[PDB]
Amino acid sequence: YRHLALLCDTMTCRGHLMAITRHGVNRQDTGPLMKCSFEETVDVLMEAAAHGESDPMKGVSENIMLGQLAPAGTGCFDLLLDAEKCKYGME
Amino acid sequence: MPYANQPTVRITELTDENVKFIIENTDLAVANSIRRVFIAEVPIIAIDWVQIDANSSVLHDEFIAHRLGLIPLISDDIVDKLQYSRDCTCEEFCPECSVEFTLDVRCNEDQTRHVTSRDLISNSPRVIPVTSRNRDNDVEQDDILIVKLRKGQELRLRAYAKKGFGKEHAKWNPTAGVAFEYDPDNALRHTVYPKPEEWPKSEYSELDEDESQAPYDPNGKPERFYYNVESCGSLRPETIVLSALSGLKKKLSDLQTQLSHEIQSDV
Amino acid sequence: MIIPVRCFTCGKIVGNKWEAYLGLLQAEYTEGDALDALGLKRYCCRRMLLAHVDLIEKLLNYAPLEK
Amino acid sequence: RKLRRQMDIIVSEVSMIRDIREREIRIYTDAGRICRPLLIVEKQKLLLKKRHIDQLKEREYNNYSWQDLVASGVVEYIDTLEEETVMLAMTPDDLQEKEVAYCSTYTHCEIHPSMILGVCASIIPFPDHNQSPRNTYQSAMGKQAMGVYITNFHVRMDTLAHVLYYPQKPLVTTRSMEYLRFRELPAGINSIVAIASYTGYNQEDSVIMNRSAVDRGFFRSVFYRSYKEQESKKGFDQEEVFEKPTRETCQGMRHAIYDKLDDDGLIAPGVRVSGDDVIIGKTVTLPENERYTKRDCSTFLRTSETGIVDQVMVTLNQEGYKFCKIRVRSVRIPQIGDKFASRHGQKGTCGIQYRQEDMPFTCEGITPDIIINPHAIPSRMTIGHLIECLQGKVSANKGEIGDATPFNDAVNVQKISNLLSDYGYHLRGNEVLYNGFTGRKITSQIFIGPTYYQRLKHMVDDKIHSRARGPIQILNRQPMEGRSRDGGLRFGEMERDCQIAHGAAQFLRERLFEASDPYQVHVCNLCGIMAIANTRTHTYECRGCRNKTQISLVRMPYACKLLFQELMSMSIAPRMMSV
Amino acid sequence: DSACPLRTIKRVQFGVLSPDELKRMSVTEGGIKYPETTEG
Amino acid sequence: SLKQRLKGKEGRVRGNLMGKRVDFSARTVITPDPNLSIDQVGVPRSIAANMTFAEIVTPFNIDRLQELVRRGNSQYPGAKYIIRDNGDRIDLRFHPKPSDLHLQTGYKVERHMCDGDIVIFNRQPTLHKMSMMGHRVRILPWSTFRLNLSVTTPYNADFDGDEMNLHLPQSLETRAEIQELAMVPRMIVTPQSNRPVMGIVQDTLTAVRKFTKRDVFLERGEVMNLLMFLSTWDGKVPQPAILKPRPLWTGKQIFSLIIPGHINCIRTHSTHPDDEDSGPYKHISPGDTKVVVENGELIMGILCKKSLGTSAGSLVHISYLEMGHDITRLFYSNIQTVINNWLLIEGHTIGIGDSIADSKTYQDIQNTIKKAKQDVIEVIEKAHNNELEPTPGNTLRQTFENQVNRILNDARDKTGSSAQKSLSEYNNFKSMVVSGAKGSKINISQVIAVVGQQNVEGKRIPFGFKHRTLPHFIKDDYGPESRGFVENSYLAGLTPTEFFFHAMGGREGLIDTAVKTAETGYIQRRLI
Amino acid sequence: RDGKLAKPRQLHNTLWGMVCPAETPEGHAVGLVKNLALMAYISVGSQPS
Amino acid sequence: FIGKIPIMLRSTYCLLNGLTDRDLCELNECPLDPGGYFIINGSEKVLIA
Amino acid sequence: QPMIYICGECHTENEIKSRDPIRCRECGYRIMYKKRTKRLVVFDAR
Amino acid sequence: MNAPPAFESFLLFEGEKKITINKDTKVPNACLFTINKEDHTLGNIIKSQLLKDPQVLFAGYKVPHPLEHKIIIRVQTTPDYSPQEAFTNAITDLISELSLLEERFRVAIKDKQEGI
Ligand SMILES: [Mg+2]
Ligand SMILES: [Mg+2]
Ligand SMILES: [Zn+2]
Ligand SMILES: [Zn+2]
Ligand SMILES: [Zn+2]
Ligand SMILES: [Zn+2]
Repeated sequence: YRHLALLCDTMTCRGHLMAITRHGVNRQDTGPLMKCSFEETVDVLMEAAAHGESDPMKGVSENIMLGQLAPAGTGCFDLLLDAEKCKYGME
Repeated sequence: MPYANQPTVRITELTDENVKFIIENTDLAVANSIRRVFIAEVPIIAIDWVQIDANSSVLHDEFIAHRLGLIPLISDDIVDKLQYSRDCTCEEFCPECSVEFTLDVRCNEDQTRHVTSRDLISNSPRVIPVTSRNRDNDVEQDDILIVKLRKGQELRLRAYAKKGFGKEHAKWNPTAGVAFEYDPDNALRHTVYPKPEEWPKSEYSELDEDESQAPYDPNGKPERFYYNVESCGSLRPETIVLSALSGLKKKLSDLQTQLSHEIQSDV
Repeated sequence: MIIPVRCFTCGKIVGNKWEAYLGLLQAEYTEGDALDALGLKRYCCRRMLLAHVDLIEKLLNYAPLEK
Repeated sequence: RKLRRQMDIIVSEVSMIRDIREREIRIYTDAGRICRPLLIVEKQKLLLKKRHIDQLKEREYNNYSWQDLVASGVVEYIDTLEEETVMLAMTPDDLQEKEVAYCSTYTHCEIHPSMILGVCASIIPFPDHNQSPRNTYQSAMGKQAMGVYITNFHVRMDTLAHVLYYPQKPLVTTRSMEYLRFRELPAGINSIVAIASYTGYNQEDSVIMNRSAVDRGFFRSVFYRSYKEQESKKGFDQEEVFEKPTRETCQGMRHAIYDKLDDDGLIAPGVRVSGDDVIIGKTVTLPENERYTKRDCSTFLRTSETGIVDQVMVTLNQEGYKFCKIRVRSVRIPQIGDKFASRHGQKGTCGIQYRQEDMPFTCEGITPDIIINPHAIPSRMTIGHLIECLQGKVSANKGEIGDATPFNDAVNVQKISNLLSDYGYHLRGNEVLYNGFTGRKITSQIFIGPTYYQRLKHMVDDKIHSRARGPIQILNRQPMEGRSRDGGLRFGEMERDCQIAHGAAQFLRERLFEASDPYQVHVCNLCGIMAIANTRTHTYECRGCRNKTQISLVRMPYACKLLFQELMSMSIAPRMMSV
Repeated sequence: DSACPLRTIKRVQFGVLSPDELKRMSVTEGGIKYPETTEG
Repeated sequence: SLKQRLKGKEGRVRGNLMGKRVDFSARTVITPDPNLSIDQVGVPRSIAANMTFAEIVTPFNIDRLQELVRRGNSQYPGAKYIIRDNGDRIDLRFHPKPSDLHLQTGYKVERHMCDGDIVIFNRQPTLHKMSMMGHRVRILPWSTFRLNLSVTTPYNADFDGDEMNLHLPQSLETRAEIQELAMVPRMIVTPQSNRPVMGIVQDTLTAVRKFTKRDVFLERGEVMNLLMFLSTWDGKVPQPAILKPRPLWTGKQIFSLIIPGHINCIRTHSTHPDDEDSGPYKHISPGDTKVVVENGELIMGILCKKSLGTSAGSLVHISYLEMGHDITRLFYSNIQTVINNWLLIEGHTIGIGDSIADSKTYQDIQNTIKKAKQDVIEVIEKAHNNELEPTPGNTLRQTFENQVNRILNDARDKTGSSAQKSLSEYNNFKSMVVSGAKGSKINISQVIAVVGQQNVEGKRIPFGFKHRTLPHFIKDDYGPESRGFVENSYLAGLTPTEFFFHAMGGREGLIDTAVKTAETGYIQRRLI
Repeated sequence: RDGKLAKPRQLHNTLWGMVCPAETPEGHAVGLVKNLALMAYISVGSQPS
Repeated sequence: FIGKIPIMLRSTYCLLNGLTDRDLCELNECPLDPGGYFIINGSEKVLIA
Repeated sequence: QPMIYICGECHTENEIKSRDPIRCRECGYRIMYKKRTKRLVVFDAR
Repeated sequence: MNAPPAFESFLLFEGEKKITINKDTKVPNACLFTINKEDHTLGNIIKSQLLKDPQVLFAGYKVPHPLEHKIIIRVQTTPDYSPQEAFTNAITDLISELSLLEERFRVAIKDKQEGI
């Protein structure tokens, strides 16, 4: 039930009954790089240029395109290093 | 070593092309292993080096080389005095690890020139003639139409024959068909016939016409293993069986000497 | 393309029994009796001759490039 | 009709369709009507009589042919529009006799129903016992088998060829084979198959093939490729010539062994070419202005093609230049991977090759050459495979090529079974087998018999790709085909989606950045325009802001770099803003 | 290399490329004016 | 025209940016290998001598990696490149004296792939998450990939020429990611359907069905030979079921030594009488139908697809849930090995002896098919007499077709039931269908029974030949033989009209396969 | 587009003895590429005078 | 002269139309090759109906 | 001994040089085949 | 082409050892024997003669992969008899069996050839 639930909830989330296709993502707030992939990269790119938009690069396809660790999966978190624990670890 | 078998063997046919022998009071493992050394590890001499320096036949070079290496070679008593071409202290051949062959045939007549075994001329008289050239003092017997070639076509090759097991190639496979059968009346029920009546009755069966199987023998086990080897001419049947037994003895003795080195090398 | 030197299944040298087989066929012998007469007594050693295209004959009708 | 059955209107396709209720007569005389020969039935009685069959039987001595049969008015050509006005019988033996009357006015009669099948579907024996999709799959695979494709293959120089060493006629043959000339140019071998589950290496459409068999010639084949090379002279002084490019005294040797080439520039027949071998040597001349004037343009053989040279031809084409064709012969033994398929729509790959000592064996030393799995039969209902094995057993024993004409009421399974029991075997065709590994009898009795298998031209040595770090493209710097066979595998949108589903950001990063197109670009923190001028004197500088201190490093695909540059070239400024 | 070890792009701002910025950023000083590739 | 360089497929954004071509990839045909664990693939030596893996020289690996550098590209286990501290790559083939090459801490040594490396294995079209699982390699010589049989169900792979792609991760982070996220033991239970995605497959399945029968008795040599094959074994032979007259181990005992840990389960074999659970003998089954795994030991039952393959609550499923991925992936390579070596003693076949039934049943089939045709003629006579009344809500053609189709389908079903009751326990069709390996009851019917009505587009064969179906039938022939019905079996041949009609029926299946192949990834792309 | 989407891939009762019912590419061109039956002959053409 | 019409092999206007088996072999041609393919630039072409 | 070619229809060794009118003597046929090499090649009879 | 030469199935490679001997810690008196470059010809006879003893509690063999050339034999014996002794006694029993059989077969061949 999880999967039917999530798909139906994604379709019926903005109040509309959105055609969950390219027609759907054209009517969202996704950035220029996302819609760059779908149909006509150059037209959406030029429209976003003349207007001066920005792609927050929080999506997955954008980070995958620009060759960076996608914000989801193993990349959702960031790792640090610990010094006090590295004391307990001579060799 | 108080746990050995004392087998008994009796023969029923000793034609110059097959032997038929019943090995009694033996385990099934040993019978199947004797069969496997018939088919796999009896040493025979066969061609394993061809150099075709003139070929106009409609068959290409690899074809003639293959079809020629599958010629059987009389390897009766000159396989125990030959050494595997790897353990020879020589370079790629010598009269101790090889038998040089030559072939030279061209068709200058109109009618097709069937190139046969007879055309292969060897370097050693008794050591190897090509079989089907057994003798003339005692049928076409062209051990193969190795190539048929018309006017203008020639064939010149130079073949060397080494010694080999049958696990290396089917060339060095002495036996044509090794027949095997135990419990021909199905007493042990190692096969469970549905409708046991439709099944034909074995040549070695000892059963009346009305009965189909034998009654269940709960305590018994395989014994009286039946055989029928055949030969591709390359080695007489009796010699095939004797060399199989000698080869199994050699295998087991080499295993024992290496095991002794290993046990004594370890603590 | 030419009668195989050995039965694929039972290793029996079958390449020598083809011209004799054609001879027996042009001798009024039937195929079963011709195969039994040549000693072939199994499926495999019999299918080598019973089903064999001898194409080297229709392939020898072409002239050779070397004279 | 009385005229078309002798001669005034061409006895060939001049159809006459009288549509009774509609009240029309439609006479067609034009090209493109598929006609069909059908006998004639006048008053529930054929027009064909024994006199015609006897005259046709003595064909070579007479001058009586099919045309004399059509002139006699016993066979006429019915096209399709005329077919909807005729009442046919399939067999005269019935459907022309008396019972509760189905039809008392027949008009024609089929010669033999097995003529509805085409060429590649007349090969399959007992095609009425198989499922129809399997019959189509056989019509497909039967066009991909190996055999003597034509007799004059030694004087053909074709781009790709395949000649099976020892092909065989089928043992269970359809009677419409002597017209496709299959007994003359066959495409398979009559292997001894056994539908057993021996050891597991034949599951999910796989076969266990006897290694001793394949080592005695079973299903060997040659692969005759044929390369081509023209000697062009396109521009003046831009002459290309066949000649062994020796060394300096010519430039561009490309570091390969030219020992093979004869003085002409072509390798000799019988020289074992390999991967790093040159087969043809050309030396095009420089423009003579601005080493000698001879560059090097020599044909290189790819490692996916190895073998021995068979023919070398030299001649003038229709464009007039000199022009050669070499032929490289390669002998293929069947090994793990190659596709074999029966005539009944069952394809498999050899998964392991056991030796004769290791295969099963009957009481008489017969070992199977192939062991196909039983699980192939039920979901596919190829019950023409089983019957083919049975008929092949009866045939190999008897001595006559069995008859498997599709619609024949005199070939019943029961009759084949009785014929087989007349020769000392189990009537259904099963036999008691043994296990070559141990010797013990296999409990169930394995179905064994001679079936007709084929070697398809999908050999695995033509399918292996492997790219570690190879030729890169000039524009995109994405992977690209090279000398060795592999140029890469696409990591498409579906695989990207699957790796998204897994949650592996790092592996997806590797596949789409670091295994295809890695790059570093210097970018200005102030203006995202990457037009930094990095230098190995360590001077990072951004013309456009007069700023040499605020440059940062950014890793991104050279594809993304090329995209942002092709955008900048349209006055669209992509700004990689690292802040 | 040593230029602020790699930072990851967090935003990509789009805009039209002004003439002044393009002139300053260009590496051809005068601008390309000879349609031929190479003379000597 | 730059705008065209940046355009649709084979463009930049979609072609060269989203889906690229990748290094460290291979592709060759798949061939079975029952002797490999479910987490292993068999790579040939060429693909392994081509692909490499950058390994850093820590003072642990230094001697081994210098030996590898010494070996060179020529021998198989070697190295292709050595990458120094600054990042400058050295080619191990073009060094004049390769012995002088000394490696320090921090250098990389790109070494040929060797047994133990992790690779991601993919079968196009990659539909679900379980189509890029990761395995360990095992370099065994012949030029085809080799993967276990229980792993064919996930990939939807059959070894009839399929090629499968191998990607070799090239860093420790990615190797660890694939090891702890995407390995095939960790992907048995799919989140899509709460089910195990990979269960025991056809040959081992028929073998375990024949092996868990209560009449299978092994003896000393056989039990030792089988115990030799299961990798998780204490080493203690269990005391046999039958002790005297002769030590005889039963099959369920040896199978109890491959059930992992203490698993408690209850299932139901396919041939379970529905009223067996209601009367007496509810827990002492007279046909071994009821499977009861109580404390790791198979107390009673006969195993099938409903008990150890791709189903909810299965022995494999609760094996996973209760005992973890590693023990479960050992639970697949023990069943396969043990039962697939016992199959050498038992053996499995299929022959014409199974596509035949006894004469009484063939006469019963023919009698039913005669009655069915007479009743169709009766309906046709009621229709031509205008005494047929339209069923509520349908025309007269519709009620006529409904009645004739109901008669024909009841005929096929009763014919098939008689066919299936004509079988013997030794029949192999029945073994493969009551096991679960392959084939349905409808196939046992179609081999010895009527083939059945051939529907095209959901209707009987149309009057496409101007009021007839073929020129051999007379006009207005609604009878069975005239619009599809194939009364003959597959063993008894098909009359020429029935063969053309069966072809007309199967062409629709081929077209359906073509359209489904065309639509495979449509919904998935659209809503990803 | 000349053939107005009349289902061309299906086997038609009209193909009896004119086209093989069991020979067609199993890929995308299913039912489109048909092979000729064994006794099927195409009309060559004759003037109707 | 107005051109060169390609010739279908083993048609009535080929150099192979009325030649026997031995003659075909002397011209190095397979006596079983059917005909019905043009030779255009060395590659055989068949015209699908 | 220069490159020895064979005529496809008169079957004569022609022996022409690098620069050559690739036609054959006494029979003007342009199709010519090269002669097998004289370096030995060794076939394992298997 | 990744196709092994056929001579690998019976020839030792570089210094690989013909027979190696480990000890498995699962049960008291067991001992694994890796026989290299052999097959079932030498496996099942050793197994079926290691099994006619009254002191060998476990004799069995395995060819771990049919594309590799290796067998493993596992011998667990009573606390008196060692596995090494059981293996060596089995090999001597088999050699004595085959020697007897060879002599019997020579006698039988000669009898059939002449005495009949
Ligand atoms: Mg598939
Ligand atoms: Mg499959
Ligand atoms: Zn020597
Ligand atoms: Zn044979
Ligand atoms: Zn800036
Ligand atoms: Zn000439």
